[PDB]
Amino acid sequence: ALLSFERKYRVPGGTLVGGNLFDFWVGPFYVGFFGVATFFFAALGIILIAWSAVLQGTWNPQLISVYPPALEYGLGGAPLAKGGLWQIITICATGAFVSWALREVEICRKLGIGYHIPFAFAFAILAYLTLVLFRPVMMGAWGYAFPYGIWTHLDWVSNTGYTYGNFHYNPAHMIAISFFFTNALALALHGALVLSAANPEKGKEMRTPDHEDTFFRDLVGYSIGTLGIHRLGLLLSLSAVFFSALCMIITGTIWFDQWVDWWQWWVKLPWWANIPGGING
Amino acid sequence: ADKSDLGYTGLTDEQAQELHSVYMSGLWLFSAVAIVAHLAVYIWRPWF
Amino acid sequence: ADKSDLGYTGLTDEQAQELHSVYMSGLWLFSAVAIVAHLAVYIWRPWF
Amino acid sequence: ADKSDLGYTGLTDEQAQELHSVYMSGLWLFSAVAIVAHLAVYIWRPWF
Amino acid sequence: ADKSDLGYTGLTDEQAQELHSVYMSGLWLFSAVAIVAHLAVYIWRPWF
Amino acid sequence: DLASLAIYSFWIFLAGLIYYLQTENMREGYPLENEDGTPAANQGPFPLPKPKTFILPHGRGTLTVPGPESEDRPIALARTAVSEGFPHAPTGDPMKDGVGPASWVARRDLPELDGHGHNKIKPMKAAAGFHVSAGKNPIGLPVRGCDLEIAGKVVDIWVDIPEQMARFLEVELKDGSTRLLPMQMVKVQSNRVHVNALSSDLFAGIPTIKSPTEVTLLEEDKICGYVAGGLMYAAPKRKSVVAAMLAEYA
Amino acid sequence: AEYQNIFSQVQVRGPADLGMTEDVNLANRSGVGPFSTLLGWFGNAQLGPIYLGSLGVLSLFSGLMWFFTIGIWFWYQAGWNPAVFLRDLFFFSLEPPAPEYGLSFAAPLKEGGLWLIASFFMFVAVWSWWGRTYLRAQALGMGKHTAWAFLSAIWLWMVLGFIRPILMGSWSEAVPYGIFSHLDWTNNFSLVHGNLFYNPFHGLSIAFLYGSALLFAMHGATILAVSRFGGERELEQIADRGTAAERAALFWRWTMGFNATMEGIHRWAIWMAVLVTLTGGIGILLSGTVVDNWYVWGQNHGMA
Amino acid sequence: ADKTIFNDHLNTNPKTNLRLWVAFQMMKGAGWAGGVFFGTLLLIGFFRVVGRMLPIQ
Amino acid sequence: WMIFDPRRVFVAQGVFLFLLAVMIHLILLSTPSYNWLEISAA
Amino acid sequence: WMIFDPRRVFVAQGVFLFLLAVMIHLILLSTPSYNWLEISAA
Amino acid sequence: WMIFDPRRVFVAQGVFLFLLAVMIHLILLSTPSYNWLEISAA
Amino acid sequence: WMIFDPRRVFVAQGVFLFLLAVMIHLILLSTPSYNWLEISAA
Amino acid sequence: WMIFDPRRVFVAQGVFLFLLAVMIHLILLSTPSYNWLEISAA
Amino acid sequence: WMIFDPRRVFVAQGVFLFLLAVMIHLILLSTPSYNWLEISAA
Amino acid sequence: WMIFDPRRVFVAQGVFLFLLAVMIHLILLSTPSYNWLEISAA
Ligand code: BCL
Ligand code: BCL
Ligand code: BCL
Ligand SMILES: CC[C@H]1c2cc3[nH]c4c(c3C)C(=O)[C@H](C(=O)OC)c4c3nc(cc4[nH]c(cc(n2)[C@@H]1C)c(C(C)=O)c4C)[C@@H](C)[C@@H]3CCC(=O)OC/C=C(\C)CCC[C@H](C)CCC[C@H](C)CCCC(C)C
Ligand SMILES: CC[C@H]1c2cc3[nH]c4c(c3C)C(=O)[C@H](C(=O)OC)c4c3nc(cc4[nH]c(cc(n2)[C@@H]1C)c(C(C)=O)c4C)[C@@H](C)[C@@H]3CCC(=O)OC/C=C(\C)CCC[C@H](C)CCC[C@H](C)CCCC(C)C
Ligand SMILES: COC(C)(C)C/C=C/C(C)=C/C=C/C(C)=C/C=C/C(C)=C\C=C\C=C(C)\C=C\C=C(/C)CC/C=C(\C)CCC=C(C)C
Ligand SMILES: [Fe+2]
Repeated sequence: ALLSFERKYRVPGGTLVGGNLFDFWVGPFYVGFFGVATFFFAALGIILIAWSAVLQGTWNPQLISVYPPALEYGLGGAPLAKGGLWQIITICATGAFVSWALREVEICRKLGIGYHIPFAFAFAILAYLTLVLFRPVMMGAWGYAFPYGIWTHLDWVSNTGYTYGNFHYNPAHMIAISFFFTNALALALHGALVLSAANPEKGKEMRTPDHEDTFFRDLVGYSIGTLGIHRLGLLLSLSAVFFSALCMIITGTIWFDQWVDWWQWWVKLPWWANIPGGING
Repeated sequence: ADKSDLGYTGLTDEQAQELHSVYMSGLWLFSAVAIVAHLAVYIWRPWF
Repeated sequence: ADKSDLGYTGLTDEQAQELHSVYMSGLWLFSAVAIVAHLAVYIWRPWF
Repeated sequence: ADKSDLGYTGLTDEQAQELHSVYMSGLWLFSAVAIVAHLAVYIWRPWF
Repeated sequence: ADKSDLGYTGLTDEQAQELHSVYMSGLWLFSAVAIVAHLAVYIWRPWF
Repeated sequence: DLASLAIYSFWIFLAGLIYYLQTENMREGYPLENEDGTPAANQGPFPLPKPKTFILPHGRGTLTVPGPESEDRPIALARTAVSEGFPHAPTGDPMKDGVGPASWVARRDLPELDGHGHNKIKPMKAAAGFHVSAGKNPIGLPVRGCDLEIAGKVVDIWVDIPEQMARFLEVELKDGSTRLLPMQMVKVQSNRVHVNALSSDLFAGIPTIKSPTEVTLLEEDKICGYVAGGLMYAAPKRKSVVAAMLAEYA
Repeated sequence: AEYQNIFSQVQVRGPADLGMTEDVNLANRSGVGPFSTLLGWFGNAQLGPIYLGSLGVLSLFSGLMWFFTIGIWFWYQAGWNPAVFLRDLFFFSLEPPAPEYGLSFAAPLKEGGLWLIASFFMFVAVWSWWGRTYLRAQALGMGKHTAWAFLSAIWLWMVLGFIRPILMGSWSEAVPYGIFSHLDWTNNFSLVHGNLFYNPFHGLSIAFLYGSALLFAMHGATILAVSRFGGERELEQIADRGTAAERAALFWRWTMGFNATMEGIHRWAIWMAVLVTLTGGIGILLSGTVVDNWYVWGQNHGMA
Repeated sequence: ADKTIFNDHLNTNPKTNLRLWVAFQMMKGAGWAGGVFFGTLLLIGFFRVVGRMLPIQ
Repeated sequence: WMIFDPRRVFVAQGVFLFLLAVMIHLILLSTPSYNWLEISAA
Repeated sequence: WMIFDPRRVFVAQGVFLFLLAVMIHLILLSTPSYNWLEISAA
Repeated sequence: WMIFDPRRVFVAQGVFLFLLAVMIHLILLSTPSYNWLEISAA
Repeated sequence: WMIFDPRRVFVAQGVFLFLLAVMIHLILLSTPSYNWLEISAA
Repeated sequence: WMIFDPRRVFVAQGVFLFLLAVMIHLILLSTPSYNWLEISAA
Repeated sequence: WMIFDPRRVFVAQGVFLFLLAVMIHLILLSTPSYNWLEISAA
Repeated sequence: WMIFDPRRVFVAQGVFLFLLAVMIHLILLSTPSYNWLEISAA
């Protein structure tokens, strides 16, 4: 199936060196060179919810668990359901993260829409990596990792997330939250910055980008335009992750101690050194 | 070139060729089986 | 050779010596030949 | 340039030399290779 | 450039020059790289 | 209320919100049409809605949307696979019939209007707002195409007000017959420009803007689409282009 | 001094122009704000104007005495020196009337005093800035959706220290005031209620903040990506469908399996909006008058 | 000088590979470097290159 | 338009009746009395 | 009329009954009564 | 007719069965009670 | 060339044997009851 | 004019006797006092 | 001539009757001193 | 204009009779009084 204007856009290529051997449009979906790759990755991956459903216990993805290896086995493998079989799921996950963000280029080079999209999933490629590769290779073994589940890695983040006291004292974490609540801060007015002009209240003539400049300059004193808030969505939604992968690339591997004990490096200053002031005083 | 006004199709006489080939007979015997493969199953296994 | 209108394509006999000659391979090797696998099934083992 | 009839492309004579030598040979070079290899698969090890 | 026949491509006799050295001896010496290894891994030490 | 109540006014009132939302994103584009102009396979589980009335910003008519969807504009792809799926290829050269990577559309002859009573995009010789009167000022320098050779000379800027922005970079030919080219692809460093899209002997194939000051919304389709035409094919196959089109960083 | 014309953006500044005129006002908006022309070749560069009427400065004032009330309870312990203030600009604290006081405002300045003023004024700052986004879309001829994602946003503000701490009846049931005091409070509502993981109303609100970046990681990408063509102008791409609904409307259907209308890409983006603090306001109006310990909720309505 | 078919040559001594190739194309490969293939190389590659004589005891 | 035909029955309708069948089974296969599969011995 | 095959019947429709068949060969193996080849040791 | 013969008839069967056989092995390896190497570990 | 020799099987089969090599290195080198090089301490 | 008519005074007159009606029925059923459709044993 | 009239009368008429009653209902609905529907027998 | 019924009764009110059906079924099963046709056990 294809759209009405999807007539002129149909042209073979996009893929690199080898030919148009893999680029057949199966339905509404694109099966380029990384299309059948993800077909190979998505077919094996549904079984990885069902494998440790006979080794760890339950058959329902409520408590299904293929645990990460232990902490100290070294630079190597593991048991199985408790690491070994866990060690196989990732290169599919990530091998499928990759075969997706780069099958887009077989459409990007196919037409001529920009290459800033093999990229906004690469802050998701550099956000799931920081929990599977970036951490547990150095402190001992692959045992420093989370479980894949949907209720297993839940009681892994809270009642097992106060190893560093409270994680709010974690400054970049809290800056990578000074970056996150600001994502829907600028989707809430921009997802409503194109809605109510052809549908004003009912009947009225449509607005142009000069009413935008009498509504938002009549809002919050800053009107960078309409191309300043798509440079104000891709500024809300990619970086709360490098300020979290930096809230953790120096947390646990260097600071497996209380980050509530980090906020006593601030009160130590020669000026007010030997001085208890307020609350502290 | 595509087509004209509402609806086409349509259309008279083009409403009964493909909305009636696997959309009418592919549902009536599906309903017959909802009667046939159900009435023989209207007795087992409610009664022990 | 390009087309324009309903309902090509289509069409014929790119539909007659093609579409008739491949679809029944997916509607027989799995319709009545799938009841040939029912052989070692219908008796093994619904009845214990 | 593209042609017309049934069916292209192609490519007579290639209904029994292309779509039967690397198409119907698959119904043999593995379909029967299964039947022989299963004589060393079907019994390992469903019976303990 | 391409022909029309079969394999063509092919490409006789490069179907038997580029699929003889790296294909035939490819799945032959790999049957001597992967299989001869089996004989020292079957039992040391799967038998535990 | 209770411990088991409120999660049900939700598994229902919102279990059809991917349903109600999808159709509202499936207005334009749909219905689905085949590879010729034909009532196609279908639409989907979220079929297209029958549109409501659309009032336009500068009285451009009763343009309901989804609107015009048929085959008005010329298309030229020689159907390789008559079966729906396998792609199609242009007739002669793909940058003349306008098929593949270079896209456009035929619209009405009324350009984008703002609210002052005037058009949207004008050159610097159509708005004496900001000028040159201090030091030495760069509005007039030579360029280079993707063939790695000089292409022309750009000496002007198409100004913007509401966005205070820019949209085109006008090229003074040897003659004067107008040409155009987009804005974001560009990659200028020092004293000469480099574009990596089109070769320097395929710039005249870019339509002369009917007016050197006006861009009608009809014209603003190929004019920012021909460069996309050269982002797919370019360029088979050997030598310099391999050290030009591939690699790179930005 | 001249404004230059550098290499590859590009830019041109703006003389003396504002916006539109209908139901707004004339002699209220102040002088033409001075322009920040400092490498303003990327986005825009234009300060002013601003609707400085009594529908906006009621929040400048009511926010300021929300800003000064916890302020005169952030210098109270320092030692009356400017050394300890910025030293503990966060270590300082202030809590509302105690977990035993509640419905009476008879509390003096000390134990729990300067909580009763900050919010009281803020009450007509937030609520007088719900309607600086709801009626300035009426001064022209637009809609009201801009503060209907805001009525949903002040739905989470409708439970924290408002509707629950009065029915139940106490001010400790509202949020302490500071910069860390409430961070030692976001984990309070966690553990006292037996952890809110099996509370999929607080957790789906989460689940509606994990769809703000599944919805703006790519919008900020593709609208910047189909902009060489003409997809930056979001005010001429819907009813007169340009080629930006062609490089961005064939791009995603092939990929993930569906695309969207130039108008409908603002219909999901405000549906992962009026559902974040809205499913938060419910999932925090369902926490305190339903089942406190949510571990004793999510095993009787969860596994049992 | 030209084959007409495309925009390069077969062989010929002068003119061809004369002052192209190593002149213009991969000029970014080094300018971008000195900071990426030199800056990420001060406490990682040296982290594992001294181990050779010392940990041997 | 509105409702076409010759694509739904091939890849969608076969998994619509099946989708209408699946959310029905795992309750009647698991009711306090019914089941009719596992129990055949006693 | 309409509809397409030469593309679909080679790499598309094969994963429809494959979406119907192998998705339920697993299940007849989970049950501790049916199984048909699982319970062998005992 | 149509489809492919010199393109997609020797590759719609290579990684296609690898997408249906070698990843089907992982089901008969999701066992550790059967298994052709995990029988001893029971 | 029917199959593609210097494409599908010169750097795409060298990782096709690399396909079935190291994923099993995390099953057979794994297993909770084998090892036979790791436990040189217990 | 005013607001939508062939749009808003019909298809939204449902949630008047739906969303309103449902979350008021839900409470008056689950109350220890009502039930009404639970009294039979006497 | 500064704000609106038509909008307030059909939609903003609600924030006077409904969202002023439906919230004040559940207050006097939960009060024992009134009950009406919780009268029954107490 | 501004509304439909070729989509408001062909597949909207036509799912207004199945979606509004099984909703109260498993909830009137949740209310311990109905059942009304379980004779297998008693
Ligand atoms: C003790 C409780 C602590 C705390 C416990 C933790 C723990 C533990 C962690 C964090 C982490 C983070 N916390 Mg914290 N955190 C707290 C509460 C919060 C609050 C809040 C307002 O309550 C916020 C806003 C945050 C925000 C943050 C960020 C700084 C950081 C998130 C990184 C991340 O997710 O990127 C990663 C991005 C991704 C994983 C997306 C990748 C996308 C991939 C490529 C695609 C997947 C496809 C998928 C498999 C398919 C599914 C789709 C299907 C097809 C349908 N935390 C409190 C203070 N928080 C994480 C962190 O800092 O490390 C980085 C972390 O581990
Ligand atoms: C034990 C740890 C628990 C947990 C503990 C809690 C607790 C406790 C709570 C949350 C709550 C939430 N959690 Mg949690 N949470 C967990 C995991 C997470 C993770 C994650 C790790 O992925 C994240 C990112 C979050 C973050 C979130 C949010 C989704 C949600 C509250 C939204 C919010 O902050 O709105 C806040 C926004 C507002 C209140 C509106 C603000 C707007 C105001 C009204 C405007 C003011 C006007 C003013 C005048 C403006 C002045 C501006 C000037 C001009 C400068 N949680 C784990 C499972 N979480 C909160 C909740 O409500 O649950 C649903 C909550 O209480
Ligand atoms: C970062 C700190 C914690 C953590 C913090 C939280 C918090 C807080 C939440 C989640 C939630 C979820 N987490 Mg988590 N999560 C972690 C690790 C991950 C990782 C990873 C591998 O790095 C990923 C990809 C995810 C993403 C996920 C989803 C599975 C789930 C819902 C996401 C959502 O609604 O937002 C947008 C994302 C989507 C819309 C994608 C859909 C994701 C779905 C649910 C996963 C698909 C699996 C599917 C069932 C398998 C199908 C395969 C076959 C078809 C059978 N988390 C770590 C351990 N995560 C949310 C939840 O509760 O789930 C309901 C939630 O509130
Ligand atoms: C800062 C980066 C942010 C981001 C951006 C982003 N995500 C993106 C994209 C972008 C630009 C896409 O283009 C792509 C998309 O399709 O749009 C939604 C996507 C996407 N984000 C997704 C999910 C997702 N993104 C998340 C986060 C983020 N995405 C970040 C917030 C999260 C959360 C909440 O952490 C989730 C759950 C997918 C819907 C989609 C990725 C599509 C894709 O690449 O598919 C490939 C996968 C397969 C082929 C399946 C094979 C995998 C195996 C078979 C099993 C995998 C095992 C694994 C453990 C899965 C378990 C999932 C959960 C249980 C954890
Ligand atoms: C759907 C949920 C998302 C959301 C939605 C949302 N937020 C919104 C809105 C919406 C619809 C708005 O309409 C409103 C807005 O206008 O956005 C810019 C807003 C807003 N959300 C904001 C923040 C915010 N967003 C948040 C998050 C979210 N909001 C979610 C992502 C949060 C969280 C996580 O809690 C916060 C705190 C603000 C940017 C804005 C609220 C505007 C407002 O109410 O402010 C009123 C103005 C004042 C109080 C002015 C007083 C200034 C100071 C208080 C005084 C001190 C300075 C002063 C200058 C002293 C100097 C003296 C001078 C006189 C010299
Ligand atoms: C140099 O310093 C100067 C002199 C300038 C002064 C500085 C002051 C400072 C330090 C200001 C700091 C302000 C900051 C950073 C405040 C931070 C606040 C934070 C992080 C969160 C606050 C959230 C808001 C909350 C918890 C408010 C909750 C209140 C409600 C939800 C409703 C309250 C309603 C009440 C109390 C009822 C009143 C209404 C009626 C009708 C009685
Ligand atoms: Fe937008």
